[PDB]
Amino acid sequence: RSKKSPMELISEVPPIKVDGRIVACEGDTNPALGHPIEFICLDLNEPAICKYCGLRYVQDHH
Amino acid sequence: AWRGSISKSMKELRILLCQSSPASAPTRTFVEKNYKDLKSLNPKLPILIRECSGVQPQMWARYDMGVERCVNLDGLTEPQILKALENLVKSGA
Amino acid sequence: KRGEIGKVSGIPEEHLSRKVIIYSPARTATQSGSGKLGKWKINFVSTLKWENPLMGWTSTGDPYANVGDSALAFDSEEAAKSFAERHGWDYKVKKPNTPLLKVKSYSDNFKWKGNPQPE
Amino acid sequence: MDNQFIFKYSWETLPKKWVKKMERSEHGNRFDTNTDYLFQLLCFLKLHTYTRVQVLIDICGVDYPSRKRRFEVVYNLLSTRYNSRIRVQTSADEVTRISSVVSLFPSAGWWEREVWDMFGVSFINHPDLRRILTDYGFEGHPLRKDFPLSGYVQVRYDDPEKRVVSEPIEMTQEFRYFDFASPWE
Amino acid sequence: RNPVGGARVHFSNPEDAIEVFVDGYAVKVPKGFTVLQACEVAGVDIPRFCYHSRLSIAGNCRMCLVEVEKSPKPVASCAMPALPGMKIKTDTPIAKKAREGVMEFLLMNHPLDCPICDQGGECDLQDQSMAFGSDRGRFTEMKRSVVDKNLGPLVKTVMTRCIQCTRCVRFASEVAGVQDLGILGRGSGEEIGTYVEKLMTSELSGNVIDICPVGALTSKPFAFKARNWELKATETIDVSDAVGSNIRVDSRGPEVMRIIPRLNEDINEEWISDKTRFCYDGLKRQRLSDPMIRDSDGRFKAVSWRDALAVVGDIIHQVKPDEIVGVAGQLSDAESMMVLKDFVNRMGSDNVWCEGTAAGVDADLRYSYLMNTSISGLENADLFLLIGTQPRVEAAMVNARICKTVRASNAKVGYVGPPAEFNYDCKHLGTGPDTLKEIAEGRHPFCTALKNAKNPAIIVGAGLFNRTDKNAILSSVESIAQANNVVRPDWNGLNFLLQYAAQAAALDLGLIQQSAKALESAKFVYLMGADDVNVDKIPKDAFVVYQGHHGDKAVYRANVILPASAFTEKEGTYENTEGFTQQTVPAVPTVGDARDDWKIVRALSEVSGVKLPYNSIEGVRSRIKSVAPNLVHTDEREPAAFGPSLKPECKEAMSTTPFQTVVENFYMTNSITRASKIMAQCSAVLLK
Amino acid sequence: IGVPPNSANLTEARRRVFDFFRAACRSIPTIMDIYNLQDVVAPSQLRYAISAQIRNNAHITDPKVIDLLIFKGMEELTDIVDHAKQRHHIIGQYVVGGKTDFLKNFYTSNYF
Ligand SMILES: CCCCCCCCCCCC(=O)SCCNC(=O)CCNC(=O)[C@H](O)C(C)(C)COP(=O)(O)O
Ligand code: SF4
Ligand code: SF4
Ligand code: FES
Ligand SMILES: [Zn+2]
Repeated sequence: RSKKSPMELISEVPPIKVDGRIVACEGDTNPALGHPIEFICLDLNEPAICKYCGLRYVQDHH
Repeated sequence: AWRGSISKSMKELRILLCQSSPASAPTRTFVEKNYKDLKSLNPKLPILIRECSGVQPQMWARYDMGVERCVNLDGLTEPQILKALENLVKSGA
Repeated sequence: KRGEIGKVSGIPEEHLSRKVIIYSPARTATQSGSGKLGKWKINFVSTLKWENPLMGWTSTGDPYANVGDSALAFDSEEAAKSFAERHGWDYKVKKPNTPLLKVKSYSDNFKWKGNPQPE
Repeated sequence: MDNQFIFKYSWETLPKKWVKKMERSEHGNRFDTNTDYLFQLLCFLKLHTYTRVQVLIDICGVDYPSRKRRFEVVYNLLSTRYNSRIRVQTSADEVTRISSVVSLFPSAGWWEREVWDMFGVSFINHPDLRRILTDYGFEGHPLRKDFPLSGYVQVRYDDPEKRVVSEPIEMTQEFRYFDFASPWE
Repeated sequence: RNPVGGARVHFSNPEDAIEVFVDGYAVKVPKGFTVLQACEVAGVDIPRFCYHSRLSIAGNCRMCLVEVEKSPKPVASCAMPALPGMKIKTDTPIAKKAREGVMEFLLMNHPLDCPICDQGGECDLQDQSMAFGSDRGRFTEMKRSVVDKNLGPLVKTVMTRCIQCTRCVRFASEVAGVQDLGILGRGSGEEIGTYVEKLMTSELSGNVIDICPVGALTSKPFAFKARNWELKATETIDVSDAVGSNIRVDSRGPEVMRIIPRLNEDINEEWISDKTRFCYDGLKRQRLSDPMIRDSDGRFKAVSWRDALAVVGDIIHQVKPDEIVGVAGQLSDAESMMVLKDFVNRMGSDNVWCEGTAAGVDADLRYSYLMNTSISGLENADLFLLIGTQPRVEAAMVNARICKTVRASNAKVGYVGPPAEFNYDCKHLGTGPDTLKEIAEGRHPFCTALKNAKNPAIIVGAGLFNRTDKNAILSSVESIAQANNVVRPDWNGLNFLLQYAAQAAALDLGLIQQSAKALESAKFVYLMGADDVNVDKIPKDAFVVYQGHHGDKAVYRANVILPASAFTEKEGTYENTEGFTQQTVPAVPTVGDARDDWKIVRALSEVSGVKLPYNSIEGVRSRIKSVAPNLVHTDEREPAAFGPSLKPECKEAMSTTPFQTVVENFYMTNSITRASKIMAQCSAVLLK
Repeated sequence: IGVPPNSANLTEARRRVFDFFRAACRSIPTIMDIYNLQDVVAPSQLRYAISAQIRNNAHITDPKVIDLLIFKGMEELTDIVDHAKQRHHIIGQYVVGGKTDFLKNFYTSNYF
């Protein structure tokens, strides 16, 4: 699947459901092998994008 | 009546001078007591008075095709400056 | 210009007739610090650059492309003028623009407007 | 033996008209002298019993374009007997000929040739003062602050001419100078 | 020792000058300076985050805390006034421990996104953290975060990096004049924003990118493009308007990356407009790069320089001398205008003029087209009378200084012109010439304030020069100026504000139109970068040559296209509205086969069998020295010599048509902005 | 042998210039044999070349600058005497050698 650019590949990952109003993204299961810690505020309607990973986080209930 | 045909022979009259000096003082007097009369008799001639700090008093004159004549007004009185202007007007064209 | 040092230096004659600008770089607008001030530089006006048509890199044919920005710096205007005079470079000096310290006090934020005027 | 002793001894024994600047620190005890007294000072410091400096470590130049006397010539010295180091400095511009010390230290020849090659400082009474490091026919002294990093000429093989030729320099990618200086220094 | 940054302290009198000890050093400062300013005089540079010399004092960040002997607690040096005999201490353990405490607090909720921050190598927070901060962080808990908000197409906003210095709020409230930004909320949850979804519509809105010490406010077009250490800084000036703001062009190779302001206390004062800041985009779009001549079918073929010059020199010899017209552009420098004037004069014609104010204006005395009161001198005025001018769109920095004078000295502004929007309170006296007659005769309530003002300032606009009743209006304004004293030896108030960068140099050099019906009876028109003229006036038989750097409507009618270099690619002299001559410094190489304007005109003269004595740029400046000798004495503050008394009496009648607006689109004025991509999304969402 | 002490007046500088010129002229026969310049150049064209260099460097009035120029010329002469430099180099340096200049430069490039 080399035809898919990294933009299209990161645009297909479903947003991660988070219960709270804020989530911390590190980029990997092991913190030392990822990107610097990024705290994301989930106080909007659109999914919130990590500025390192491109991963999207959305608030679960409210 | 040479003051009424300046526009017929000339096409531009530049009077360079300095505003803070004792050499351009007779040039400043000439500009003050003669600009309004010359500009009134010649409403279309562009009599340009440009001044700077380190500038020698001069009086330029463009003619029919780019021709220019200059007179150094550094040792002249006001009547002498007027007579020089007469020489540029009459003899020039 | 007594460019004798330029003749006994080794600079080629073509580069000894360059026109340079002696100036003091000013403080950047994105920072409030004033550490990179007071030094004078010689600007060679080296702009003849193009693009490598293999990788898009910036190519040049001017030896004085980065000298005045990288190595050649002076502590005063007189030093740069003397350097240019001895190297036979035609130079023009740009005097730096300096800030003026005006009177500012915190109490001016809170000043009486005046009696209500029904004008 | 030590920076505290060498400084005080040289303060007293040395003629005063030679040295004009004496820094005493842990970075190094320096002596700054005029160029017309350098040979005298180095001959005194090579023969005196309590200052037996018999090794010339190196001779280097430093370029200060903002000074009137542009070049600074530094003589790093070593005394094996007393286990101490002395540094002697002079200053010279581009058209002054300073005295050579090859008579005292035979090893000074190549360092003086390198200083002349790199900075353009000439030495009086040097047996042979020719360039030692730069290419044959090199024009300019590279270690000066006004000399461009990449130089003025470039070398390539010219097939029609059947020899290696020198041409004006033309970089495919210019040197990118990055200004990391901070305004809060 | 010298003040930090070469700051000049102006002592009004030697008597009012207190003495302080910054670090045991005797320092003399006037009464009114603060501890921070006194330290700045003594060479000591205090850390600061929320203090800006052009903004009101607000001791928020607590970073400039110093030690004072008669103080139990550290004092904020930005707000504490200096007292006689006060002993300041900056390098004591108290001041240090305060600084590493404040830095530790500031770097506690700050996001770990330096690598992706556009303020990476130019951030005040990390530069001061390295210098005045500590080494290890004791904070491990969860940080706070905020959502990002859209402030328009110019300012990119990442508010998680906000340090809450409120400098943007103070700038918007005081300097910009458009109150739309403020601190919302209470406590650690306080945020900077507009509350409602609105965009920054101020022409000086881009200056919040520079005043922000962190990467919270950054440029959106210049997002992630490059880092500051990759950029070569060239100190150049503006040609977008006639103010001539001092800018600093940063480039990475043969293209320009960004434009940021440059300090000039007399012209721009650390600020530039949004049209200045984001005009660099058009310098790389639709650029003419090759000489081109139309074909029989009507298409432009790329041709060499020799053949194009041959064609134009062959056609120039077939038209009558009075049939030749040369029109300069608004971006033209003085040398090219002098060369064009000489060329046209030698061919036998006298029709040379500029794009804008070139309807027959008399440039005979040099006070009638200049800001006879310096821009920095407008800060002493007590009453501004804006006759038919809108400085907000014409000269944005003059408007900024007028707003400064109004908000600080409580000055009064009276406006006579078409309806418009002002960022300061203004009284709409009228909308046409009749208002000037009403003011002149008297009994108008504004006339009382005008005659009871110590330093009135009348600012006439350049748009008042294309009217048919120009002489009558200029006589009414001069009558108002004489009756109500504004022009005295100790204060000159009569001002004329130009809109184009080339107008001042053109008027100094004598480039004034002679015949009104000159572009209708022409046969060879040399448009020297003049695309702001309506080409539909040009007859269909005329041979039009367009010599410029960008393609516009004039290109679609030109017969020969001669590519030119932009203002960032040449050495040229430009004159301000106030008569101040400055020079541009080349920053990037010219694109394609384009040449400097004066070179192209001189080569055309040579091919057309007309010899010009000069052959180099230094030869041109010697010729200029015999015409306008003040255009070669650059960086000199030469005041005007004579006054309005010399003008002959002109008894015309003022017309009845109301004044017009000269600038309709502020983001679409010159050809560079007209070809820019940023100025389109700015004129599409920011203009109402 | 050793580098001579720096001169004190212009007369000594002129004497050193003449001595260097004479040495260079005596070095001409050696170059014609070390490099195959026999059927290339007359034995006087090179002499004229050194004379032309001395003459276009003849506006110097500083004895130190003159001494440095002489020293550099002597270094160049010594290098040429040895086989250090390539053959075409001296033939590329030591050989004696219409509308408007401005218009040709304009046709060439914008950067004069
Ligand atoms: C193959 C050979 C290799 C080496 C060839 C040589 C290469 C270097 C050429 C020399 C480079 C120099 O500039 S070294 C020589 C430069 N030094 C001077 O020119 C002194 C100033 N000139 C004068 O004083 C007078 O004009 C004077 C000309 C003396 C006579 O005129 P008078 O007496 O009436 O006064
Ligand atoms: S604002 Fe400064 S400290 Fe904060 S992330 Fe950006 S560069 Fe780093
Ligand atoms: S956005 Fe920038 S200027 Fe405004 S308060 Fe925050 S840090 Fe200060
Ligand atoms: S700069 Fe003074 S408290 Fe912020
Ligand atoms: Zn992430």
